Amino acid sequence: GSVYLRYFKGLILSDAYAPGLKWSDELKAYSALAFKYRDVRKYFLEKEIEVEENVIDSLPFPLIKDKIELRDYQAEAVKAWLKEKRGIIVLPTGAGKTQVALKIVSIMKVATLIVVPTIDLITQWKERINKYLDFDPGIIGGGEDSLKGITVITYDSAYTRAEELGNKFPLLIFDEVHHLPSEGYSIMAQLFASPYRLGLTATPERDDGKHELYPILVGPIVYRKSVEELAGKYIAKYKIKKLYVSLTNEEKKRYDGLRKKLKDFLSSRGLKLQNLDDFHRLVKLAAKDKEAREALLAWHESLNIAVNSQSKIEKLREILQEYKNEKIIVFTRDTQMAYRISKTFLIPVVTYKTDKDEREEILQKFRDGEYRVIVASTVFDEGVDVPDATLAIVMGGYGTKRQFLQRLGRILRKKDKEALLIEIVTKGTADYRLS
Amino acid sequence: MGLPWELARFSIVKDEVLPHFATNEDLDLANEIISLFKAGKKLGEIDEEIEYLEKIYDHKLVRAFVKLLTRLCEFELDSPIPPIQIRRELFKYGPVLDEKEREDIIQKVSKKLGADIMRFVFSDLDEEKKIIKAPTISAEDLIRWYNLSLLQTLLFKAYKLTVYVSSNWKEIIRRAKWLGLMYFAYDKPLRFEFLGPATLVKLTEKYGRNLAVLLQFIISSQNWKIEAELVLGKKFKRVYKLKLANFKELKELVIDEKRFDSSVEEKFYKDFTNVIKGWKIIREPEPLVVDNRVFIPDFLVEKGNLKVYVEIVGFWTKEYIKEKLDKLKKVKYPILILLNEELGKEKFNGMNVITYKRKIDISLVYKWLRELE
DNA sequence: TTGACTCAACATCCTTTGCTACAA
DNA sequence: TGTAGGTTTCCATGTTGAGTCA
Ligand SMILES: [Cl-]
Ligand SMILES: [Cl-]
Ligand SMILES: [Cl-]
Ligand SMILES: [Cl-]
Ligand SMILES: [Cl-]
Ligand SMILES: [Cl-]
Ligand SMILES: [Cl-]
Ligand SMILES: [Cl-]
Ligand SMILES: [Cl-]
Ligand SMILES: [Mg+2]
Ligand SMILES: [Mg+2]
Ligand SMILES: [Mg+2]
Ligand SMILES: [Mg+2]
Ligand SMILES: [Mg+2]
Ligand SMILES: [Mg+2]
Ligand SMILES: [Mg+2]
Ligand SMILES: [Mg+2]
Ligand SMILES: [Mg+2]
Ligand SMILES: [Mg+2]
Ligand SMILES: [Mg+2]
Ligand SMILES: [Mg+2]
Ligand SMILES: [Mg+2]
Ligand SMILES: [Mg+2]
Ligand SMILES: [Mg+2]
Repeated sequence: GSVYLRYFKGLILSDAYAPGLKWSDELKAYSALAFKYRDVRKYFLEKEIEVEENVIDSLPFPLIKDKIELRDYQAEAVKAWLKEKRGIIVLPTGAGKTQVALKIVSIMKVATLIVVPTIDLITQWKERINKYLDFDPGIIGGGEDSLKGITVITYDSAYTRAEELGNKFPLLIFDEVHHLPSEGYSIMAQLFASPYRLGLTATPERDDGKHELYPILVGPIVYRKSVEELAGKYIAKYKIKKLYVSLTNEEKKRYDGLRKKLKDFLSSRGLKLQNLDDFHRLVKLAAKDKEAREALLAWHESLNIAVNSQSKIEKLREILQEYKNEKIIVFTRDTQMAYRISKTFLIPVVTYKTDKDEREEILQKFRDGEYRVIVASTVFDEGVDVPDATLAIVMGGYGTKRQFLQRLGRILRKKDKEALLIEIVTKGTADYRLS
Repeated sequence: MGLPWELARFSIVKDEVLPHFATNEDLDLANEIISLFKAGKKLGEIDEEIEYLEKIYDHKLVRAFVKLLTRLCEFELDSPIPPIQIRRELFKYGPVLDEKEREDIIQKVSKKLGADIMRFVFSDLDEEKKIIKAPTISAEDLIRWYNLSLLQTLLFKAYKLTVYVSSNWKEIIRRAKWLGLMYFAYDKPLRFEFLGPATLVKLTEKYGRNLAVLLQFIISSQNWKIEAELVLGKKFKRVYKLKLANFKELKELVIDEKRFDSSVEEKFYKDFTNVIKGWKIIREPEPLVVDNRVFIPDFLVEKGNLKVYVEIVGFWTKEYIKEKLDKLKKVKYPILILLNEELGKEKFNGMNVITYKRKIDISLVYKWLRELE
């Protein structure tokens, strides 16, 4: 009957046996991970056993002003989340997801930690809290380590400082929540005890397959606006179009001679990878065997020849002949083809290899209009708040992952223009385009 | 210094770690790895030319060699003086779509400042860095330093480093005292059990590096029996053992003569000695042994019939101080502890421990000595 | 406050186009 | 998929936050 709920460095502990716990002698009480509070409390409040909770240690929530003129689908998302205050909202990149999260925390009026992947999103969330909420949130992670009121943090800093901050912030926000079900970030989410949890994303579907853990970690998808469908009060009409390039007859010789090594290696030793999800058995053999890694790196170089083929450059020139008054962002698979394009067509590159100031400066001049055409190596998938364009070219498929198409083909957030996207692929090879 | 975890090459035999070092049969490889790095050569030419060796020899070892030797070289930015502004003034001329127009643009640029900027476009990045001088080094020193770095990478994941003494006793405990290390002195075989980096929440880097300094000191000795209890695993962590002794195949290079000169200890010494003459001080009293468990305080302070053993602490956790007080609860001396602000600040058992920030406040020490007059 | 440099975590890495057509 | 098994992932390349020195 009488039972006491307590917290300790990422764990919840009590006396009565609740579903999801386990006996522990070091703690002399039934212990489990903290994220079960929002459930186990509801298991005792329904059993009418008058349990006292001593886990919520929220810091004093400062009074905040609401200045968000939210739209209608945003209000529907707010309602669908407010039902049980535990879920995920799927809205394409640039649909005002940050404003939705801010309105929700404004209604909640309870202390909150917003966990974001990059320093760029830290700055964006800080500026939008200063604008739409008129408050300076605690900036932990990166330069500063300030922890006040409503706070924002990186996933990395939230994991390294997890038990230090688990008993705080009754509400959690996960912008781009598809980064949470990783190895360490899953542990990070499990150590926290926030009963109220909201995840934000544009593309929730992971080719990884670990995207099942959402209801365990933050809750189910409570409202997802149909992706790439509502185009009236969103970005213009999507106009995906593919271009198939005849691969070079000179390159084709080496390509076939290079995939023959892998084909004959897999046929001669069995262990067929055709329609085999486990590509890991072959690398486990590759770490110790010589020809295993030889044929595997040969396969990798053959795929490289396929995606970064020079014949595609010809059609690039063609497209740049056609479009001369639209903002063009050309994507590629690797730094190699990015810099090849930069040297051939005189276009600034943006990779991880380019420094921070140079990256931000090319972004500044791209917004200004001084640079019309830019080339980048997949680095602009994130929510960096990169200025949109109209024409968006893709030269590196980077696999059929939803991120490098949805989260990449969602950096076009303008209106009253054509705004088409082109996928330049060679027909000879993999061209494993998203389904 | 150590190497990255994806180059740590080791095996497990019945819950016992065995690091795969480099024998003499591999010197040949090492030779080429030094003969590939010529003066005025770029890193791209290097890695591209060693893809053939990775198909023949162990790729992890080849990466280790090239990584270390690049850590030793002296690099040049590039020969053109404007490494970045080239693209500043050159990309402003729109996307070029004809070869004649591109050559016109490159000639206009080669007129605007004057240079061979057709090859010097993208400098200031890894692959295009050149070599000013080839660093002088032999193959045997290289394999010795690889082996030492591999061992340090292994020990970087350890939970406790037990070191067995051979002849020298006081030298290594003084080193541990002025390296901030967390130690327990036991006398069943007369060993020191140092807490490993895995006992820190987020402080592990400085402590592991200082522990590595003490390690490279231990390697120059008569014998060095060490039994490091390691914690390995990226998904789940299992505990293993790593025994090693008398492995005289390591580097006898610079010892970093002055890493920590114990300014806090001498400051406390000259502060205690010249502020009151009622309490005594001892430089380093003989360690108090209690049931094979050795307690090594830093100073003894006795004024008649009241003797206290004061000990200053560097790196520290809550568990460490709790365990040290629990052990010293049977030392028959009031134990005084001086904590540095290097973890979550605590005040439990205030009658045994005091904290400071940069130096020791002799006023607090005297107030505490007057609390037990 | 910088700017180096690293380094751990996290990501992708997979089967082949052909007789039903729309353009959303 | 489950009435058994012992164990560090990691052939590549890409990104970035974090944390160390001088
Ligand atoms: Cl109103
Ligand atoms: Cl303000
Ligand atoms: Cl969806
Ligand atoms: Cl639907
Ligand atoms: Cl490994
Ligand atoms: Cl052995
Ligand atoms: Cl071997
Ligand atoms: Cl000419
Ligand atoms: Cl006196
Ligand atoms: Mg107004
Ligand atoms: Mg308006
Ligand atoms: Mg679509
Ligand atoms: Mg052709
Ligand atoms: Mg397979
Ligand atoms: Mg700057
Ligand atoms: Mg031998
Ligand atoms: Mg010889
Ligand atoms: Mg001419
Ligand atoms: Mg010799
Ligand atoms: Mg005591
Ligand atoms: Mg300090
Ligand atoms: Mg990290
Ligand atoms: Mg992985
Ligand atoms: Mg700091």
